[PDB]
This record gives sequence, C-alpha cells and structure tokens, in this order.
Amino acid sequence: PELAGIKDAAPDATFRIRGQKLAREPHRYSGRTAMRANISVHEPRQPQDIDTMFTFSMEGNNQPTAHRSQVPFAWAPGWNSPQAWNKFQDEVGGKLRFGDPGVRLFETSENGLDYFTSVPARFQPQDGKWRIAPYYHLFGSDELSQRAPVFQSRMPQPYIKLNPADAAKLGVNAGTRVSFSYDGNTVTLPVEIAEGLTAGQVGLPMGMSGIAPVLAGAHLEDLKEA
Amino acid sequence: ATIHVDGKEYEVNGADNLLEACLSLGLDIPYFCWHPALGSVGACRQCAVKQYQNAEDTRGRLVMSCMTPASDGTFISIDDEEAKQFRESVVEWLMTNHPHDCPVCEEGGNCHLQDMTVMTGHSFRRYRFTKRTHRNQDLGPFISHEMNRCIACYRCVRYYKDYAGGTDLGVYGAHDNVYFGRPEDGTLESEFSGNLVEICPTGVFTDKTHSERYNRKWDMQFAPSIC
Amino acid sequence: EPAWQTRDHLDDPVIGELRNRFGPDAFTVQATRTGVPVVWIKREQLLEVGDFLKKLPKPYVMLFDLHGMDERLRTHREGLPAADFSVFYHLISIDRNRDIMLKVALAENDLHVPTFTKLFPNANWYERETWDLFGITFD
Amino acid sequence: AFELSAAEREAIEHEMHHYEDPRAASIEALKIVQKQRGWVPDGAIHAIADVLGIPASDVEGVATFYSQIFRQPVGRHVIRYCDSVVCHINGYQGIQAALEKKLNIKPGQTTFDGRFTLLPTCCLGNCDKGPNMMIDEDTHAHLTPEAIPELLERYK
Amino acid sequence: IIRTPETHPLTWRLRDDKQPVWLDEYRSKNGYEGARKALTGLSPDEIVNQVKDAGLKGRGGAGFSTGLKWSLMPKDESMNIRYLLCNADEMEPGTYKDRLLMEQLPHLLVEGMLISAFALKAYRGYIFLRGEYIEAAVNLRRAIAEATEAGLLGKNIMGTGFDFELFVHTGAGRYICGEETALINSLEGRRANPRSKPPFPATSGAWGKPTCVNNVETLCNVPAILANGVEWYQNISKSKDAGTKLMGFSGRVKNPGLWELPFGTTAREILEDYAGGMRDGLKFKAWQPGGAGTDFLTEAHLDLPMEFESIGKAGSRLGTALAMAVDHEINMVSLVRNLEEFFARESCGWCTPCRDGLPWSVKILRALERGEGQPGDIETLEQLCRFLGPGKTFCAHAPGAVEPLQSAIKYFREEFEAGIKQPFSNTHLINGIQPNLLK
Amino acid sequence: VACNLCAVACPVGCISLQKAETKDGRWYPEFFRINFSRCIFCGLCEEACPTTAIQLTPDFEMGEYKRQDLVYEKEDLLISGPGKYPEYNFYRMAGMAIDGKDKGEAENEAKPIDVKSLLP
Ligand SMILES: NC(=O)C1=CN([C@@H]2O[C@H](COP(=O)(O)OP(=O)(O)OC[C@H]3O[C@@H](n4cnc5c(N)ncnc54)[C@H](O)[C@@H]3O)[C@@H](O)[C@H]2O)C=CC1
Ligand SMILES: Cc1cc2nc3c(=O)[nH]c(=O)nc-3n(C[C@H](O)[C@H](O)[C@H](O)COP(=O)(O)O)c2cc1C
Ligand code: SF4
Ligand code: SF4
Ligand code: SF4
Ligand code: SF4
Ligand code: SF4
Ligand code: FES
Ligand code: FES
Repeated sequence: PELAGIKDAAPDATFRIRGQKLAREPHRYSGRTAMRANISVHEPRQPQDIDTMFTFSMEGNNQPTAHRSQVPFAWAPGWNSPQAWNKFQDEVGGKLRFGDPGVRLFETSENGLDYFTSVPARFQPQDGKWRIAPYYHLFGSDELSQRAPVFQSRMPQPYIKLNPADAAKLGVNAGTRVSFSYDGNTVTLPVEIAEGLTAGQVGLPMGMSGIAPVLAGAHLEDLKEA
Repeated sequence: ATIHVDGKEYEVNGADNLLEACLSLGLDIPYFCWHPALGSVGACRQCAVKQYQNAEDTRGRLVMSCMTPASDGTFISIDDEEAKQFRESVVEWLMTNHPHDCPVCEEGGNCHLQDMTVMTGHSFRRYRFTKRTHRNQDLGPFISHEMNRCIACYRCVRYYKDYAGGTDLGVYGAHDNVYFGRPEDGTLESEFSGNLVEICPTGVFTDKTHSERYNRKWDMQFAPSIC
Repeated sequence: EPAWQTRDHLDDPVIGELRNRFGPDAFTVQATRTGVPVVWIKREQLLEVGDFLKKLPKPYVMLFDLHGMDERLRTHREGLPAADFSVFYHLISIDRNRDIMLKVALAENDLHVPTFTKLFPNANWYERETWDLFGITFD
Repeated sequence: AFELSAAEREAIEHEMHHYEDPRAASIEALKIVQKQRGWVPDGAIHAIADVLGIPASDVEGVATFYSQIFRQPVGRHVIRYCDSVVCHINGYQGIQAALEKKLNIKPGQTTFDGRFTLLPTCCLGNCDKGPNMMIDEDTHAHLTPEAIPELLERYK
Repeated sequence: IIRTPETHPLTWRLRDDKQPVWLDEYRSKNGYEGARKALTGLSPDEIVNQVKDAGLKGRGGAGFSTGLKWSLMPKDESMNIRYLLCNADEMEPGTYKDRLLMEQLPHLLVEGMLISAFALKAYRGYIFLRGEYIEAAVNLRRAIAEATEAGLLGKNIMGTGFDFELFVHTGAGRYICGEETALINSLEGRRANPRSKPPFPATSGAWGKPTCVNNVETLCNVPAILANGVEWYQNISKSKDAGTKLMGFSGRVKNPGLWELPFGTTAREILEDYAGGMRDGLKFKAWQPGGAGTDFLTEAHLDLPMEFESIGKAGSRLGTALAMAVDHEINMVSLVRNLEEFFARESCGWCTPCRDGLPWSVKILRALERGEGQPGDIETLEQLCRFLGPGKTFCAHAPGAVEPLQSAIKYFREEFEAGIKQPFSNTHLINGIQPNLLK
Repeated sequence: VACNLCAVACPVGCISLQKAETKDGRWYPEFFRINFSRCIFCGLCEEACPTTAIQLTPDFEMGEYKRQDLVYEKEDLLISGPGKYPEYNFYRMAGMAIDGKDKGEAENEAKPIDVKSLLP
C-alpha cells in the first residue's frame, strides 16, 4: 500500500487520444520498406505494444494539444528544434499543458520526528588505520555509465588522495604508487596530494573499477608505498 | 493584463514580456537570443513587432517583443508589413555568412535557425560576397564544435556562465569576428555542458556521441523515459 | 485581391435567399479558400435547405459531392460549430454557374443524418461510401 | 611557461586597489603586461586571471575585444597610422603607400628583423593637424610621404 | 582675437605657447572659486537646480539636459555609494576638442568633476580617457596630484567633510567605449557591450550603484556656471541652447582648428571668418556638422545656426559641433566607404543589424569604388538605412553609421549610380540543371 | 554525404542508409540500400538530393527472378563517374573541412581571421 501511488504515474495501456494511441516516431519516419530489407525483402510485422499506450509506429498521436502528460518528443509544424516544447506547454517555460507526469508517493507528514540525540564524537586519526573519504565522480561512480565507451576518455585515471602531512609521514610524493589491502586484497594506486583532506584520512574514488561504493566510511590497513 | 495582437484581444500575465506572452498564446514570433530559462537580452533583433501607442494609431514603432513588457492595454502587430520585412531582413543578415552545411550538419532537421529562416519566408539570396569562416576547437569527447554556423545569439555564454556557473566558455573578439568557445583547446569542465547542444540554435555545439552513429530527428523512435 | 484569398462569399445571392427563407440564425457562413460559399446547416433543417435550393429560380440541380470528415483531431476550428464529425454536400447550379457547400455537424454518439436520396439519387452511393469509411448512418 | 614579475604583480594589485571590484583592473593588468613585454602572451591570460580572481575566459574576451591589447607578437616599434575620414580627406593613402614601400610589408604584418609593426588605427583625435600617425608613444602630425623615410630612422 | 572671461568661459585662460596651466596659474586666473562657492555656500540640490535652470545641455552630442540627468538620481539615503564618470574617450572621427581641453586646462576638468561630484553626492569619480591621449593623461594625473596636495581632493575638502577621490582610467582602443553604458561595462573590466535602457545609469550604473556619465566639455562648462551665476550663463547667447560651445572646421581648409563660439553661430562664419574658407583651387562640396556619425549637408545648409534644433530640422545632427569639410576632389563613394569601414570594424558585435549589415554595406561600397557595382546595390544600401535606424539596433552606433551613407545617397546619388556597371549575378551555371529564368 | 534527404523524401520509404565519417571528416554512406521491388521510380529522391549523388538513369531492364535480389546495396548502385551532372561537387560549397579543403577554401569563403589578430 505504500507504493499505491505508482498506479497514477501514467495511464494504463487502454488510454487513447480520441481513440488512437500515442506515436513513438515522427510522421516523416523513413525507410520502412528498406530498413530490414537486407535480412528479408518481406516487411516484418509491426511490433505490438500490449504493455503501454504507445505504439511502435507513427500511427498515433503526438499533438501538442492532446490531453496527455507523457510526451515522447516535441515536434510542431514549423518548429522542428527543441523550441517545440513551447507549443507543448501551457505557458512558455512553465509546466506541460495538461500537467507534468509523475506523482508524489507521500505527502508531508502532520507531525515530525524527535531530535536525534546520538551526537558522534570528533574524528580521531588512529595509527595504522586510514578512514576512507569518498570522492565521487560524475563520470565513473554510477555503475552502468562506466560501461559506456565514451566515458573512459572522460573518466579520470584513479588515484588515491592523501594529506600533505600523511604523505610526508609515509615518505610518498605526488604520483608514486602505494599499495593497500582491503578485505585481504592488495591493490595499488598512484597518489595525489589533497590539501583540503583532513589528516588520518585517505581519499578513494567511489564506484570505480575495484573500488566499491560500500568502502565509504570504512578503514584501511597497511597502506604503504609499493 | 490585456493585449491586442493584430486586432484580437488576449489576456496575458503582466509580468511576462511580449514574446513569451505571444508564444504562450500560440502566436509565432521568430526569435533567437531569448530563452525561457535565461531571460531576455535583446541581441539577435529577430523578435520585432510593431507596437502602437493607442487603438487609433497607424504609424506605430518597431520594438523587441522579448524586451517589451506585456502590460495591460497593449497594442501590437506581428503580421505588420514593416515588422515582417525587418524580421526577414534579420534572417537575411544571419544568412550572409552562414556556411552551405545543412546536408553535413548534425543540426539539420532539428535546427532552430532553419525553422526561423523558413518561418520568415526568406529563400532568395542576393548577397554575392565572401562569407567569414572560423577554425574549430576540440571541446572534449562530448561536444563537437563548428563555429562557422554561429549566428552570435550569445545563448551559449549566457547559459554556461550565468546559468550553469561554468568558467571555461566565453565570447572573444569583436565586430563580426565574435568567437564562442574556450580560450584554448580542451574538455569543457562543466557538468552541464551537454545542454549546449539544445541551447545553441545552430549546429555549433553538437552531440559528438550521437554524431558517431548519426541519424536525423525524423528517423528516430522516441519514448518518454526516466534517466 | 488574388484568386486564392480567403472569402466568406456573403455577397452571393444564395446567402441572402437562405437568410430570407430560414432566418439569420439558421446557419453559419464559413470563410474558406474553396471559392464557394460554405454554409453550416443544422441537421434537422438539411432536407428543407436542400429542397429550397432545388426550387430556386435558377436552381441547384446537381449534387456534385457528398462525403464526411472526422473533425476530432482538427485543432484549428475557429469560426466553426462544435463537431466530432461532419458531412458536406457540394451542390452545383449550372444556370447560375455557382456552387454551394452545405455542412452538417455531428456529435460522436449521434452519428446519423437524414438521407439525401429523395432529392438527389447519386446520394445513394455517396452515402454508402460515407457510411463505409466514416460510420455515419443515413436514415 | 609564463611567470608574472614582482613589479607586474605589485602594479596589478595597486590597480585592484582603485576599484570596488578586482575585475575592473583587467584592462590595466593586460596593459601592464603589454608594456612590460610588448604584447600579452598565452600564459599571461591565466596569470592575470589567477591574480584577479576571474575566469581566464573573461580575461581572454577582454584581451581580444580591445584592439590596443596585442595577443600576437609584434615588433619592437608599432606604427599606428590613422585611416579615418578626416585623414582620408588629408590623404593618409600616400603615407600608407610610403610606409608599405619603405618597410616592404602589409598592414597587420611585421618586418623581417622585427623592428616595425605596421597597423591602421582609428581616429587619433588630431584631425585638424592631419594626417596623423602614432609610433610607440609619440604622435606625429602634418605627415608627408617625403618625411616618412626620415621619420622612420629615428626609431632604431 | 581677445578672449575675455565674460564671453569665453572655457578658453580664455589658455596660453599662447600651448603650454598646460598648472594649479598656481589656474588659481591666479580665478581658479576653484566656483568650487569654493558650491562646496561652502550651496546645498547639492541647490547646485543641481542651478545647473538645471542654467540650461546646460550635454556636450557629448545628444544635447540632453545636465540638470535633468542629475535630478534623476535616487533620493534614498541608503544609496550612499555613487559614481561620477567623465567621458574623455572622444573616439569619434573629426572630434579633437577634449584633447585641447585636457592637455592644457586639466584643472578646469578637475574643478568641474569636484563640483559635479559634490552636487550628485558622488563618493568616487573616474575619468575614462582614451589610451592615445598620453600627454593628456600625464597632465590630468599631475593636476590630480596637485589638487590632492593642496587639499582640493581627497578627505575633508576645504573643511566641508565631503570626501571625493578622482582616478584616471586609460582605455585600450575601442570606439564603442564612448557609449555611456558600454563605458560603464569597460570601466568594470568587461567587454564594452552597451546596456539596454531602462534602467538608466542614474538608477543603476557602475557596479549597480547610481552613476552619472558626463562629457569633458559639460564638466568644463559647470565651474563657470557655479562661479559667475545662472543669469550670466543664460545671457551668453540669445538662443534656445545656452552657453558657449567648442566649434571648428577641419579638412582642407585654410585654418583647420578649434574655437569657442556662442550657440546660434552660423556654419558659414566658422568656415570663412574663422577657418578661412577652403584652400586654393578647391571648392566646397559637402560638410558634416558633428563628426563621423552625422548626416552630410550641402552648401545650401551652410547658412544655418549651429544649434541642436536647427541642424535637427535640416536632416542632420549638431553632434560635437566640430564640422568637417569635403571638397570637390574627394569622391563621395570612397569617403562613405572609409566611414562605413570604420563603423563596421568598430561594431561591438552584440546585435545583428550592425554586426552583419554594416559589412554588407562595406562590401557594396567597395564594389562601387572599383566599378563592380550591380543592380540592387543602392536599393540594398537604402534598405540598410531603413532597417539600421533607431530602435532597430541595440544601441545608437548603427544609426550614426547609416546617417552619412543615407545623406550621401540623398545628395550625391549620381556618384553611387556611376559605380553600377556589371549585371547582377549571384549564381554560376550548373551543368545539367536548367535555371529558373526569373523575368 | 549520407544526409538522408532522399530517404525521407521517398513516399514509399524504400531507401535506407547510415551516415559514416572518414578520418578527414567527410560524410559518406556506410551502407545504402534501395528496395527496387517497392520503388515507383518517381524521381523524388533525385529531386531531394542536395549533392546530385542519387540519380535516375535511362535504364529500364531490371527484371529479376527472386524478389530478394531486387534489394540493391551500395555495391550495386555506386558507379564510376558523375552521371547526368558532370561537374557539381557539394564539398566545394560546404563550410565543413575535409581532406584537401581547409576552412576558407570553399566557394565564396574568406580565410578565417583569428581573434588574436592585430588588425582592428
Ligand atoms: N565623440 C562623441 O562625443 C560622440 C558623440 N555621439 C553622440 O551620442 C549620441 C547618442 O548618445 P546615447 O547615450 O547613445 O543616447 P541618448 O541621446 O538617448 O542619451 C544621451 C544622454 O541622455 C541621457 N538620457 C536620455 N534620456 C534619458 C532618460 N529618460 N533618463 C535618464 N537619462 C536619459 C543618457 O543618460 C545620456 O547621458 C548621438 O546622438 C551622438 O550625437 C556619438 C558618437 C561619438
Ligand atoms: C557609439 C557612441 C559613441 C559615443 N562616444 C562618445 C565619446 O567618445 N565621448 C562622449 O563624451 N560621448 C560619447 N557618446 C555619447 C554618450 O553616450 C553620452 O551621451 C555622453 O558620454 C555623456 O552625455 P552628455 O553629453 O550629457 O555629457 C557616444 C555615444 C555613442 C552611441
Ligand atoms: S546550423 Fe542549421 S542552418 Fe546552419 S548548416 Fe546546420 S542545419 Fe543548416
Ligand atoms: S555558438 Fe550557438 S548559442 Fe553560442 S552565440 Fe553562436 S549560435 Fe548562439
Ligand atoms: S549597434 Fe549593436 S552591434 Fe553595433 S555597436 Fe551598438 S549594440 Fe554593438
Ligand atoms: S524514385 Fe524510387 S527510391 Fe526514389 S523517391 Fe521515388 S519511390 Fe523512392
Ligand atoms: S543520395 Fe543525396 S539525398 Fe540521399 S543521403 Fe546521399 S547526399 Fe543525401
Ligand atoms: S529574441 Fe528578442 S532580440 Fe533576440
Ligand atoms: S581622422 Fe585622423 S586623427 Fe582624426
């Protein structure tokens, strides 16, 4: 029952605009008798969509005045660019004409919570243990986006962040390779000197190859120059 | 507020300018430099309408609809002959230096400049002189750069600097040698640099990842989805 | 004025004759580029209007066309009656060298029109095609 | 590799003392670097941006906007001849032809030895004594094509 | 020609050897008496009202009233920070008056800036000066240092408690910087793009603060008003425009120079009685009254008083009132080509009609110069004149660009029609495609 | 140049192609197939072509035994010469830089002026 709002996130598969479905592709969609002609000259059956109100064809509705909230793409006659979204809005720069899609699952509660009494103690750098400070990257921390080949040229090379005091204590410079063991597995990374990172912490790029996001807030042992 | 466009009365928001008020009413005014999220600057001079002082007025005055408030009791004309001639002239001035690039341009069929050139009714070229050209920059793996197609509408710099808070994009140079890009070759550092491919009304900033396996907008199968 | 200009054709004598016979509020004149007067008639007055056009001094003697239109997706219907469907009747007077297009508006649930076959016999096949392709019943 | 000198940095900071916004000293900072080094090299843009606390794109836009800030290497002496309307009536074309004959270059180009850089310029505000030219800091009026070769040798 | 202080308030204390007048000689010749009177015995609103009813108009070239511009400052006491700017740019071709006014009389400008800053309650003042006026910059900085040493500038000026700091900001060579909003943008260290008005700089100018921009000659007219009175300034000339004005003829005349004349002086006396007429063997063809951005006028308009309203009704503008004479030897097409080349290369690039239409006119005039003109070129120039007028571009640079072109087309159309020789051709033949032969 | 104008202008939809790009930057069709069993020989694709690449030629003898063999790939379409338009070249008009033709080298083009140039 807590997920009961997902019924109204979009209308069901029987929803129509004056009897017709919602088109997935523009009216001037081309190559319909040739896009699959090398596999067979016989045109295949148009893919049926029993799940949703959209159709896998142009035989549908994408009018800007159509009473719906799910707009697959914005096109209007004379407006082929993204400026056709002006035609799809009630006022330009406002909302969609018949409401924005999506429904909030919960409202604001009538009463609040109590104050959280458990105030933590201050961070104390213990010898031989390195607190893992999470460093997130827009290109590299999300799991599936790493798999995108265009992100590898944009993803930074993975280093480890060190305080100048901790790096001087360990005798390591910027760029040298240090090896650390987490869960009994030694891995090696180069070093950058992070001035803003507090001493007793080591900075790790979350979500990269070999570094799980679960490592945030964990501790490190035997981190030393390889 | 109450406005009268071409003899038709409309009720609009008085806090809006005339361009967004008329676009919200379904009227078609060509525009380049205005964006709903960026505000009005009055650069491209494309959104000209003829404003009259009162209902019994024949002369009028050409004004920028994006810079003119949609106050109560306004009188304007979009389809006035002089206003149409000026909008066509602005499109013609933008076309003097524009490259012959639409077949090999990723913005083709999705281009705001194409749509406004067609909308003003400008299809005859009388300019016979040379067109200015520009070298391109390497902007990283995501954005492809082609400064020949620029119409100097300043939307990229306004979005990237004022809206997105980026620092490595700017406008350089002078009179008709205005260059929009980075001070040197390199990757655009903003996390929201990809919106330039929709902010730019021409094919200057394009999706390089799409440009690898390119197809036109009419050939796409679209669906509404969540990132 | 060019030949393609949008005209209401209110200067046509047939508009004045229809106004004198049925009243100013009995029909709506639509401005088009068809070159003919387009007159929206109520469904219950269609046979009377057809008979009146048939008995004019220079009468409309030929039913040139009869078909339907699905108006449900039509966005620009300014100056038009409310209609989910419509049926149009193109009638030609050869003695006047003129023609008129009558139009009947139909709701989606009430898709029935009186038949025109008692006035013009070619309305048989025209109404059969309108029923076939649009689902409009002709009583 | 570019490095601002101590005198350059002190002059730039003293210029930022004159305004309520440090961005307002960008033109004077570029002019200070140009005065010290003849022109503004590529690393000077980033150095001035780092000193002023503004993006380097803003400094580059300012430097490429103003014609008297040189973003390309120039000669040891810059001739700037007026090509505006009053000096056109007074005949700057003979002066320009004499300069192109003596220096054997075109406007916008520099000499082979790097001695002179020839440039057209806007009106110098000396139209009643035209034609006028501006070598590095000195303005010369009442120019004649015969006096140009004599005038050029006093700038070694 | 004797120059009494009664009728030549600006140029009477000039020296015959063209040497600058420093603080001792300036104060000897009735220096800072108007500043003393304004800063001791007059309220700032009283000084603003005195300037308003004295009829002092803007000497930049627009003729806007100085007191009216001063009165539009906000009355809020929370807006303490205020800026006064002196437009010493003077980048218009044919204009050389501020160079003379600041190279030899810098203390007059300093006194006028002091009086105007006290009247406007301007806490800071800047002199936006072009970078080519090196000697003027040296003289202005020396005069500022001398006035600060004597206590006329800085903190507690002459016991009043008013604090005023005056700086000199040297430009970097751009013509559009003379426009007041573009001047404000350039002062802030930005690219000199102009701004849309409203809001005007009096409400939110430099760094968002109330700012007043005035020409050198307006601020040099201020101390004479504050020292000799409003009724003296109103009685200098019996015309609508009050006070004197720096006028002068330049370009192939006998005496190309600059003089100070009352408003309402006809243009024939400036050309003949002062500049000595044309040179030997050259006859008069045309003249521009107020610099490069004004309409050309013929010899029939030479019998017209140099007022804003008189030249405005003649189809031109008074401008800076520094007229330029064009003789019969100068080709009008080449002259207009030079003017439009200057105007096109000094565009700031913000708005489409100037940025993309001035180069089109430049290329058309280049073709007309070489005899490569084609039919429709003059029609294109006239269309550019119509569509680059006021209200169509973002600022007033492009209307001033198209004023001389349209005036020369109006008065000398036979010279422009002589350049059209070739038939109009925009396309080449493509083999295999028959062209659409439009008739 | 694989601009896809012929494919969309085809009323039968019997043209399918994909854009590819060489290292110099010129656009070309990676594949180009025409379903001649569907084609009505209306000439709308040749009319729509902005480079005069696709052309309808005086050849009617196109009979076939199997319908699959009426799908003509790019190896069956690309001929050795210019066809009916012997001299037109789109890449001498386009502003895009390709091999042997840099910026400013197309028709009615000026050489690019750097913003760092000393000229006002
Ligand atoms: N070397 C020079 O001095 C040059 C002078 N000019 C002159 O500049 C003129 C154009 O000047 P602009 O400032 O562009 O235009 P403008 O004529 O609108 O403004 C001139 C002055 O009037 C003031 N002003 C006008 N209306 C106002 C209002 N409602 N509220 C507050 N202040 C107001 C402005 O603040 C400004 O100081 C041209 O007509 C030309 O004569 C042009 C080029 C060079
Ligand atoms: C393109 C352009 C250039 C201008 N250049 C100057 C200039 O160089 N010096 C100047 O005093 N005014 C110049 N002005 C006029 C100013 O906008 C403004 O009127 C002046 O600086 C102060 O006005 P004032 O005459 O009332 O003192 C220019 C205006 C325009 C449109
Ligand atoms: S930006 Fe638009 S008009 Fe320019 S070449 Fe590309 S598609 Fe054509
Ligand atoms: S690059 Fe695009 S967004 Fe930027 S000014 Fe040019 S046309 Fe406008
Ligand atoms: S007219 Fe337009 S482009 Fe030209 S200087 Fe003014 S704002 Fe800049
Ligand atoms: S000729 Fe054939 S391939 Fe070309 S548009 Fe017509 S049907 Fe399509
Ligand atoms: S054949 Fe012509 S129209 Fe078709 S994709 Fe190639 S260049 Fe474009
Ligand atoms: S949209 Fe109004 S001037 Fe650009
Ligand atoms: S025109 Fe040359 S100095 Fe003014």
